[PDB]
Amino acid sequence: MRHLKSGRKLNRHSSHRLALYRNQAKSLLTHGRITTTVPKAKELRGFVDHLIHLAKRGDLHARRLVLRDLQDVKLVRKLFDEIAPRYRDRQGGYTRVLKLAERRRGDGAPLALVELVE
Amino acid sequence: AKHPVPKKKTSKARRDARRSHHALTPPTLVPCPECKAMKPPHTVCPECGYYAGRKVLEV
Amino acid sequence: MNRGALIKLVESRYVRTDLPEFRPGDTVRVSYKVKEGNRTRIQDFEGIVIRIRRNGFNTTFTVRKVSYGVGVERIFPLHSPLIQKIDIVQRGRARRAKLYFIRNLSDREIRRKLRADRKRIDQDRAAERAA
Amino acid sequence: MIQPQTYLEVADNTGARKIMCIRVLKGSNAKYATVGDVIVASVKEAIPRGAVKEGDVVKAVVVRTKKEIKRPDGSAIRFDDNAAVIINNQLEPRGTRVFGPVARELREKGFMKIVSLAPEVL
Amino acid sequence: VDKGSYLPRPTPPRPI
Amino acid sequence: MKGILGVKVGMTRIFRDDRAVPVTVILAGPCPVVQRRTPEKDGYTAVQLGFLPQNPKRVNRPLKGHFAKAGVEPVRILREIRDFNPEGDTVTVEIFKPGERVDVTGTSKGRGFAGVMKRWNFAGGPDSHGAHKIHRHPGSIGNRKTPGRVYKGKKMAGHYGAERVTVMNLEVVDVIPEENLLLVKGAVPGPNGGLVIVRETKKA
RNA sequence: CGAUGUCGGCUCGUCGCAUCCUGGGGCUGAAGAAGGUCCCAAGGGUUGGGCUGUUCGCCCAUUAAAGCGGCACGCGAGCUGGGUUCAGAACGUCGUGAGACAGUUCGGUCUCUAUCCGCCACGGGCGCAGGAGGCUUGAGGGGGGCUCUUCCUAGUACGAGAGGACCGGAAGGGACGCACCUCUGGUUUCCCAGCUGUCCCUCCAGGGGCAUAAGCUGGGUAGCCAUGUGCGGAAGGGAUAACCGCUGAAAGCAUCUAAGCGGGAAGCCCGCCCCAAGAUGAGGCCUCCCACGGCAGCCGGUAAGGACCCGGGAAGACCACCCGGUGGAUGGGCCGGGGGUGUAAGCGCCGCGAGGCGUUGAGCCGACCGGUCCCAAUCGUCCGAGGUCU
RNA sequence: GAAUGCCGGCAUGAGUAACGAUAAAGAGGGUGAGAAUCCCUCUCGCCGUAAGCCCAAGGGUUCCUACGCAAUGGUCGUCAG
RNA sequence: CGUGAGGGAAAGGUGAAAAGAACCCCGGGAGGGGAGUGAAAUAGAGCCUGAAACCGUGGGCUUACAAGCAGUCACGGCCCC
Ligand SMILES: [Mg+2]
Ligand SMILES: [Mg+2]
Ligand SMILES: [Mg+2]
Ligand SMILES: [Mg+2]
Ligand SMILES: [Mg+2]
Ligand SMILES: [Mg+2]
Ligand SMILES: [Mg+2]
Ligand SMILES: [Mg+2]
Ligand SMILES: [Mg+2]
Ligand SMILES: [Mg+2]
Ligand SMILES: [Mg+2]
Ligand SMILES: [Mg+2]
Ligand SMILES: [Mg+2]
Ligand SMILES: [Mg+2]
Ligand SMILES: [Mg+2]
Ligand SMILES: [Mg+2]
Ligand SMILES: [Mg+2]
Ligand SMILES: [Mg+2]
Ligand SMILES: [Mg+2]
Ligand SMILES: [Mg+2]
Ligand SMILES: [Mg+2]
Ligand SMILES: [Mg+2]
Ligand SMILES: [Mg+2]
Ligand SMILES: [Mg+2]
Ligand SMILES: [Mg+2]
Ligand SMILES: [Mg+2]
Ligand SMILES: [Mg+2]
Ligand SMILES: [Mg+2]
Ligand SMILES: [Mg+2]
Ligand SMILES: [Mg+2]
Ligand SMILES: [Mg+2]
Ligand SMILES: [Mg+2]
Ligand SMILES: [Mg+2]
Ligand SMILES: [Mg+2]
Ligand SMILES: [Mg+2]
Ligand SMILES: [Mg+2]
Ligand SMILES: [Mg+2]
Ligand SMILES: [Mg+2]
Ligand SMILES: [Mg+2]
Ligand SMILES: [Mg+2]
Ligand SMILES: [Mg+2]
Ligand SMILES: [Mg+2]
Ligand SMILES: [Mg+2]
Ligand SMILES: [Mg+2]
Ligand SMILES: [Mg+2]
Ligand SMILES: [Mg+2]
Ligand SMILES: [Mg+2]
Ligand SMILES: [Mg+2]
Ligand SMILES: [Mg+2]
Ligand SMILES: [Mg+2]
Ligand SMILES: [Mg+2]
Ligand SMILES: [Mg+2]
Ligand SMILES: [Mg+2]
Ligand SMILES: [Mg+2]
Ligand SMILES: [Mg+2]
Ligand SMILES: [Mg+2]
Ligand SMILES: [Mg+2]
Ligand SMILES: [Mg+2]
Ligand SMILES: [Mg+2]
Ligand SMILES: [Mg+2]
Ligand SMILES: [Mg+2]
Ligand SMILES: [Mg+2]
Ligand SMILES: [Mg+2]
Ligand SMILES: [Mg+2]
Ligand SMILES: [Mg+2]
Ligand SMILES: [Mg+2]
Ligand SMILES: [Mg+2]
Ligand SMILES: [Mg+2]
Ligand SMILES: [Mg+2]
Ligand SMILES: [Mg+2]
Ligand SMILES: [Mg+2]
Ligand SMILES: [Mg+2]
Ligand SMILES: [Mg+2]
Ligand SMILES: [Mg+2]
Ligand SMILES: [Mg+2]
Ligand SMILES: [Mg+2]
Ligand SMILES: [Mg+2]
Ligand SMILES: [Mg+2]
Ligand SMILES: [Mg+2]
Ligand SMILES: [Mg+2]
Ligand SMILES: [Mg+2]
Ligand SMILES: [Mg+2]
Ligand SMILES: [Mg+2]
Ligand SMILES: [Mg+2]
Ligand SMILES: [Mg+2]
Ligand SMILES: [Mg+2]
Ligand SMILES: [Mg+2]
Ligand SMILES: [Mg+2]
Ligand SMILES: [Mg+2]
Ligand SMILES: [Mg+2]
Ligand SMILES: [Mg+2]
Ligand SMILES: [Mg+2]
Ligand SMILES: [Mg+2]
Ligand SMILES: [Mg+2]
Ligand SMILES: [Mg+2]
Ligand SMILES: [Mg+2]
Ligand SMILES: [Mg+2]
Ligand SMILES: [Mg+2]
Ligand SMILES: [Mg+2]
Ligand SMILES: [Mg+2]
Ligand SMILES: [Mg+2]
Ligand SMILES: [Mg+2]
Ligand SMILES: [Mg+2]
Ligand SMILES: [Mg+2]
Ligand SMILES: [Mg+2]
Ligand SMILES: [Mg+2]
Ligand SMILES: [Mg+2]
Ligand SMILES: [Mg+2]
Ligand SMILES: [Mg+2]
Ligand SMILES: [Mg+2]
Ligand SMILES: [Mg+2]
Ligand SMILES: [Mg+2]
Ligand SMILES: [Mg+2]
Ligand SMILES: [Mg+2]
Ligand SMILES: [Mg+2]
Ligand SMILES: [Mg+2]
Ligand SMILES: [Mg+2]
Ligand SMILES: [Mg+2]
Ligand SMILES: [Mg+2]
Ligand SMILES: [Mg+2]
Ligand SMILES: [Mg+2]
Ligand SMILES: [Mg+2]
Ligand SMILES: [Mg+2]
Ligand SMILES: [Mg+2]
Ligand SMILES: [Mg+2]
Ligand SMILES: [Mg+2]
Ligand SMILES: [Mg+2]
Ligand SMILES: [Mg+2]
Ligand SMILES: [Mg+2]
Ligand SMILES: [Mg+2]
Ligand SMILES: [Mg+2]
Ligand SMILES: [Mg+2]
Ligand SMILES: [Mg+2]
Ligand SMILES: [Mg+2]
Ligand SMILES: [Mg+2]
Ligand SMILES: [Mg+2]
Ligand SMILES: [Mg+2]
Ligand SMILES: [Mg+2]
Ligand SMILES: [Mg+2]
Ligand SMILES: [Mg+2]
Ligand SMILES: [Mg+2]
Ligand SMILES: [Mg+2]
Ligand SMILES: [Mg+2]
Ligand SMILES: [Mg+2]
Ligand SMILES: [Mg+2]
Ligand SMILES: [Mg+2]
Ligand SMILES: [Mg+2]
Ligand SMILES: [Mg+2]
Ligand SMILES: [Mg+2]
Ligand SMILES: [Mg+2]
Ligand SMILES: [Mg+2]
Ligand SMILES: [Mg+2]
Ligand SMILES: [Mg+2]
Ligand SMILES: [Mg+2]
Ligand SMILES: [Mg+2]
Ligand SMILES: [Mg+2]
Ligand SMILES: [Mg+2]
Ligand SMILES: [Mg+2]
Ligand SMILES: [Mg+2]
Ligand SMILES: [Mg+2]
Ligand SMILES: [Mg+2]
Ligand SMILES: [Mg+2]
Ligand SMILES: [Mg+2]
Ligand SMILES: [Mg+2]
Ligand SMILES: [Mg+2]
Ligand SMILES: [Mg+2]
Ligand SMILES: [Mg+2]
Ligand SMILES: [Mg+2]
Ligand SMILES: [Mg+2]
Ligand SMILES: [Mg+2]
Ligand SMILES: [Mg+2]
Ligand SMILES: [Mg+2]
Ligand SMILES: [Mg+2]
Ligand SMILES: [Mg+2]
Ligand SMILES: [Mg+2]
Ligand SMILES: [Mg+2]
Ligand SMILES: [Mg+2]
Ligand SMILES: [Mg+2]
Ligand SMILES: [Mg+2]
Ligand SMILES: [Mg+2]
Ligand SMILES: [Mg+2]
Ligand SMILES: [Mg+2]
Ligand SMILES: [Mg+2]
Ligand SMILES: [Mg+2]
Ligand SMILES: [Mg+2]
Ligand SMILES: [Mg+2]
Ligand SMILES: [Mg+2]
Ligand SMILES: [Mg+2]
Ligand SMILES: [Mg+2]
Ligand SMILES: [Mg+2]
Ligand SMILES: [Mg+2]
Ligand SMILES: [Mg+2]
Ligand SMILES: [Mg+2]
Ligand SMILES: [Mg+2]
Ligand SMILES: [Mg+2]
Ligand SMILES: [Mg+2]
Ligand SMILES: [Mg+2]
Ligand SMILES: [Mg+2]
Ligand SMILES: [Mg+2]
Ligand SMILES: [Mg+2]
Ligand SMILES: [Mg+2]
Ligand SMILES: [Mg+2]
Ligand SMILES: [Mg+2]
Ligand SMILES: [Mg+2]
Ligand SMILES: [Mg+2]
Ligand SMILES: [Mg+2]
Ligand SMILES: [Mg+2]
Ligand SMILES: [Zn+2]
Repeated sequence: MRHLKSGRKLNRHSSHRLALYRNQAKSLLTHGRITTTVPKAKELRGFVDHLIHLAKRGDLHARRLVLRDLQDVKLVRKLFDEIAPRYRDRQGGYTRVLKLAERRRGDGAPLALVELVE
Repeated sequence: AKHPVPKKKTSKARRDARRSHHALTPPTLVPCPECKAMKPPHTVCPECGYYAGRKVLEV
Repeated sequence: MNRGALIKLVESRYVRTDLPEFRPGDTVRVSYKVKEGNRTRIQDFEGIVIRIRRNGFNTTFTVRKVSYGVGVERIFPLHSPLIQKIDIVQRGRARRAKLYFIRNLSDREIRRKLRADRKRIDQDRAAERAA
Repeated sequence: MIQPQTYLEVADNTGARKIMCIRVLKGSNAKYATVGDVIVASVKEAIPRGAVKEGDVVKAVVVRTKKEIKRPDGSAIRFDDNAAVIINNQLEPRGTRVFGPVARELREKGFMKIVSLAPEVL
Repeated sequence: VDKGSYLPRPTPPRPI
Repeated sequence: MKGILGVKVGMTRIFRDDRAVPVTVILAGPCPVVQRRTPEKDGYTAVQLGFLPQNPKRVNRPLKGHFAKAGVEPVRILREIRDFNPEGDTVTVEIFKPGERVDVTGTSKGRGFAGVMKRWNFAGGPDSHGAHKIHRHPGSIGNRKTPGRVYKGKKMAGHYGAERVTVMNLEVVDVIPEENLLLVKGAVPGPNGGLVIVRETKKA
């Protein structure tokens, strides 16, 4: 049973799942857009939305929290100075997931892009 | 355990009746409203990069 | 519909607001209506609250005392109609929400771990200045 | 939740210090005894020259337990030990003092004599 | 009730 | 033989005569009668009740016609109560008074594919003393050559839950008509949010 | 004998009835209570422990009772492996010996993959002469079926006394079943905190990895749960068993019987709860579509409707089921509440310092109860009647 | 037509068990007909009395480079002993 | 294969002649389709003949209330000559 449980497991134990999201966060905030598997993309949305929202708060506390996940002082700076400001008036939903048409050859995995919104 | 094993060879009739559920269903496809190329619904069009009436992607 | 609101609605008739706020670590006296022969009477139960489970109307709290050489714990519903009153007899400062560790501490050891919550005592005297 | 094998403190002055439950007297197959229930016990440890001695098979009513007991008024009470008072076949204590508190539940079950002798009832 | 055993204790199959 | 449809909203307890009373709260009213079943027409007696209002955008044509013939706005659920013929065009919690005893039907929580220990309270195997990969296994399922088969009905692993369950003879603790609330003492099948049926009890 | 694994235990039952208990009854050397003995009865129940490999048995403590048998001495492709059938070793004993024993003793390889029948669950197909969306009847099945204590009647009937009822009525349990999570009590793999060692970011402060597949510790929401909570066994109707009769011949009397009629069990049938029209004997009711083209047949476009696809779900292995798809609160985000943790960082102050104090119930914050179109369920596609004959 | 015959071929079980340590991955860029699997970058994890380095046996061209991917590689392959 | 003594296989056939398929087309290639050779190319090199088991495509008849060592006898339906 899984009744009203929230969170995918993605066939990773606790520390790997976590590193998986953090690394995907870095990737998304770095490039503005990445491609992955649909379920990974769907989990990313929230993990990153929170960091974008914390960046919108702007305070030092907020910076030090974001930095637990993102680690890169420069990256966070970009997040704080370039990314957060485009979302000042946007209330949540800073990321979007659109599904790709073609599956990956080697394993038939369905793909999707995840990207920061306008 | 004690190593179970088929008692009789399965007849061609039986084998093939097991396969009565094996036919693939064809991909469900809808036209891309921009470039009319056939594609999966809910996907960004891989011919033209369009989805929700806009250009999403270089193709 | 709003299932939560409906439940709060059922509960609103039983809620109480006359009882004082207290924290785990505080020492407290619960005057509790209690039934015997053939009467009901009020028995006081005084001790450290070692736990407060919250769930709105359903929050409960547990009070521990030593009685004639034996440890006793009582669990009370915070909104129980059987509580006549609660008196704060002392404020303790805990660093933990749940104080089950005091079950294995000596009397000396407890007193050292739960010092007077000097802030909330002063705060208690600041009120109790009436008009 | 006392069961055969459970050791109980004895809270009286019969000379027994510790008893091991060997049966819960509550019908044909009760699994557990709580407050107010009678068990049969073995005396596992006693002080010299008391009314009762090691080896004796006695009866006792459980008077406080480490598993909390719940009450119709929504509360529960829990003691630090499991303790029992040794009785005779008419539910009367065989000792003359009882030490420590006992559960009010004892009264509704007709262990009136024990309930009074007790320093506290919770 | 104990009686004569009629087989030896079996071992798992030797590889064929 | 009165009855009503409702949703289970959740549990709490109330205090009644210095007693904690465990309760499940059900939203029951109001239930528009949308067809009556009669002996002449249908061969037996009952009332088809509707419950919760629906978006007309979601009600197809054969359904709409059914509602229309009753002059009843569209509703999410239709369920009959048997041998019940209320006077009004509408059934509400008022058909129950505190103290009455009721039976509630729900669809129980679904456990999916369940093991024999969860489903049938089987004992399982030992956890040591040599138990080999059989800790939660059923044991024997039969005899030998006679009868050489397994009884129909033999308790085995399989789906468990998400089934119709009726719990019987529950006390009605309160009814709160202004909110269509029925407070029933005890436990009612199913999740919060699930549909239930509240009938007058068949116990005496 | 080109193998039908062999004791006991565990697990899981199921049946018999020569009945251990519970229900009904006749006789009693049956006053009462309690027994004995036989008859009817298989619905349910039939405890935990010490010894021993034991089955059996004895014993302790209870019980309404602690039944006896069958199912390959039920059940090793279900587990065990203490006993027993290998090889080692030793005692007693027998044998010159090698060795031996319907003796003893310590040790001693128990095989991942289920084809078919059967069983538990779930679908897919077709059918049920028009096609559809709902709601149902219940043929027929299955589930359940135990029982004790106290109190009143009444210290009455009975009895010299001890003792102590029938009938009728209350209350409270044990074990078991189904459901549930308000309480109680668990878990809660990252929801919060504390802590050590080490490497790292960025020197301080603050942090991150690793120490488990949580490094360790203290806690812990939803969920799933029992040790927790509710509820069940009936009532009631019907027909019977033994057994007791009414009326009553044959057989002027008598007779429960030959005609007829009554009473009478925990058992039987119904009643309760669940499945159930593949019940091909394919039931019924409500509503919707329609008498379309080309040639009980075919080909094509539609109708009511359905599926596909998508967002999901206390539904779920896939499948199915249920909800929703911008005419939108379905999930994600964001917001508010709840809930956990238990007073963040930063700064100020006190202290040589470890620290302390204030800002501050702060900060952080899964799932719960809700709001909000910020993100995404875009856009669409394909099936689908035209109703055989009397 | 049978010898659990002999040699060979082809079935069945079955799209089933498995794909060989639970140290672990993610993304961007390149190349190519083709890319989860080759190259490069950044991030993440694992070993570190080793899962690093040097010798001796044994092995025998497996070394380096270019051009290749039928087969070998438990998948893929543009890569490779 | 075995340390070794020693054990010890499988594996023949285009056509009279290579005339062994220039060139074009699809394809990364393999493979194929045309063109061409030949009396013949289902003699195209995975080559004479090319059985059987085994796998498939197409068609006729048949089958979703039925009980089976699978046939046999009878009748009837449909399809073919
Ligand atoms: Mg699980
Ligand atoms: Mg959810
Ligand atoms: Mg999940
Ligand atoms: Mg997570
Ligand atoms: Mg996996
Ligand atoms: Mg992985
Ligand atoms: Mg894990
Ligand atoms: Mg890790
Ligand atoms: Mg770790
Ligand atoms: Mg969130
Ligand atoms: Mg998409
Ligand atoms: Mg797709
Ligand atoms: Mg590939
Ligand atoms: Mg086996
Ligand atoms: Mg097996
Ligand atoms: Mg094994
Ligand atoms: Mg096997
Ligand atoms: Mg076989
Ligand atoms: Mg075959
Ligand atoms: Mg075939
Ligand atoms: Mg088959
Ligand atoms: Mg709630
Ligand atoms: Mg007192
Ligand atoms: Mg002694
Ligand atoms: Mg063998
Ligand atoms: Mg009918
Ligand atoms: Mg329902
Ligand atoms: Mg489920
Ligand atoms: Mg199990
Ligand atoms: Mg169960
Ligand atoms: Mg259980
Ligand atoms: Mg067990
Ligand atoms: Mg167990
Ligand atoms: Mg065991
Ligand atoms: Mg073993
Ligand atoms: Mg194991
Ligand atoms: Mg056997
Ligand atoms: Mg048979
Ligand atoms: Mg189901
Ligand atoms: Mg009330
Ligand atoms: Mg629920
Ligand atoms: Mg033999
Ligand atoms: Mg054989
Ligand atoms: Mg054999
Ligand atoms: Mg056999
Ligand atoms: Mg038996
Ligand atoms: Mg008999
Ligand atoms: Mg009797
Ligand atoms: Mg008598
Ligand atoms: Mg007598
Ligand atoms: Mg008798
Ligand atoms: Mg019986
Ligand atoms: Mg039976
Ligand atoms: Mg029996
Ligand atoms: Mg012992
Ligand atoms: Mg034993
Ligand atoms: Mg024994
Ligand atoms: Mg014996
Ligand atoms: Mg008796
Ligand atoms: Mg016994
Ligand atoms: Mg046997
Ligand atoms: Mg025999
Ligand atoms: Mg037996
Ligand atoms: Mg056996
Ligand atoms: Mg075995
Ligand atoms: Mg055995
Ligand atoms: Mg067997
Ligand atoms: Mg076997
Ligand atoms: Mg078997
Ligand atoms: Mg077998
Ligand atoms: Mg087993
Ligand atoms: Mg042995
Ligand atoms: Mg032994
Ligand atoms: Mg022996
Ligand atoms: Mg041998
Ligand atoms: Mg030996
Ligand atoms: Mg031996
Ligand atoms: Mg010896
Ligand atoms: Mg000798
Ligand atoms: Mg001898
Ligand atoms: Mg001799
Ligand atoms: Mg000699
Ligand atoms: Mg011999
Ligand atoms: Mg010996
Ligand atoms: Mg050993
Ligand atoms: Mg031995
Ligand atoms: Mg084994
Ligand atoms: Mg099978
Ligand atoms: Mg078979
Ligand atoms: Mg079906
Ligand atoms: Mg179907
Ligand atoms: Mg029936
Ligand atoms: Mg049938
Ligand atoms: Mg009296
Ligand atoms: Mg009862
Ligand atoms: Mg809760
Ligand atoms: Mg809880
Ligand atoms: Mg709780
Ligand atoms: Mg709790
Ligand atoms: Mg964390
Ligand atoms: Mg560190
Ligand atoms: Mg530092
Ligand atoms: Mg590291
Ligand atoms: Mg490391
Ligand atoms: Mg460890
Ligand atoms: Mg690790
Ligand atoms: Mg950690
Ligand atoms: Mg520690
Ligand atoms: Mg805890
Ligand atoms: Mg913990
Ligand atoms: Mg929880
Ligand atoms: Mg329980
Ligand atoms: Mg009960
Ligand atoms: Mg009856
Ligand atoms: Mg009768
Ligand atoms: Mg007479
Ligand atoms: Mg007469
Ligand atoms: Mg006569
Ligand atoms: Mg007659
Ligand atoms: Mg009669
Ligand atoms: Mg009579
Ligand atoms: Mg009964
Ligand atoms: Mg039904
Ligand atoms: Mg039907
Ligand atoms: Mg039906
Ligand atoms: Mg039939
Ligand atoms: Mg029908
Ligand atoms: Mg879906
Ligand atoms: Mg799903
Ligand atoms: Mg839909
Ligand atoms: Mg749409
Ligand atoms: Mg939503
Ligand atoms: Mg939302
Ligand atoms: Mg929130
Ligand atoms: Mg809050
Ligand atoms: Mg709070
Ligand atoms: Mg502070
Ligand atoms: Mg601070
Ligand atoms: Mg200073
Ligand atoms: Mg909040
Ligand atoms: Mg709105
Ligand atoms: Mg389209
Ligand atoms: Mg022959
Ligand atoms: Mg063979
Ligand atoms: Mg063979
Ligand atoms: Mg052969
Ligand atoms: Mg041959
Ligand atoms: Mg051969
Ligand atoms: Mg062969
Ligand atoms: Mg094969
Ligand atoms: Mg498969
Ligand atoms: Mg298989
Ligand atoms: Mg499988
Ligand atoms: Mg397999
Ligand atoms: Mg392998
Ligand atoms: Mg697998
Ligand atoms: Mg591998
Ligand atoms: Mg692997
Ligand atoms: Mg491991
Ligand atoms: Mg890449
Ligand atoms: Mg790329
Ligand atoms: Mg690749
Ligand atoms: Mg590739
Ligand atoms: Mg790899
Ligand atoms: Mg590389
Ligand atoms: Mg290490
Ligand atoms: Mg080192
Ligand atoms: Mg070599
Ligand atoms: Mg070479
Ligand atoms: Mg070199
Ligand atoms: Mg080379
Ligand atoms: Mg190389
Ligand atoms: Mg190269
Ligand atoms: Mg290759
Ligand atoms: Mg390749
Ligand atoms: Mg290739
Ligand atoms: Mg080559
Ligand atoms: Mg290969
Ligand atoms: Mg390969
Ligand atoms: Mg390999
Ligand atoms: Mg290449
Ligand atoms: Mg290589
Ligand atoms: Mg050799
Ligand atoms: Mg060699
Ligand atoms: Mg040789
Ligand atoms: Mg040869
Ligand atoms: Mg030639
Ligand atoms: Mg030649
Ligand atoms: Mg020629
Ligand atoms: Mg080309
Ligand atoms: Mg070519
Ligand atoms: Mg071609
Ligand atoms: Mg060619
Ligand atoms: Mg020619
Ligand atoms: Mg010629
Ligand atoms: Mg030819
Ligand atoms: Mg030829
Ligand atoms: Mg050939
Ligand atoms: Mg020739
Ligand atoms: Mg040829
Ligand atoms: Mg050929
Ligand atoms: Mg052929
Ligand atoms: Mg064919
Ligand atoms: Mg039939
Ligand atoms: Mg037919
Ligand atoms: Mg025939
Ligand atoms: Mg004929
Ligand atoms: Zn397009």
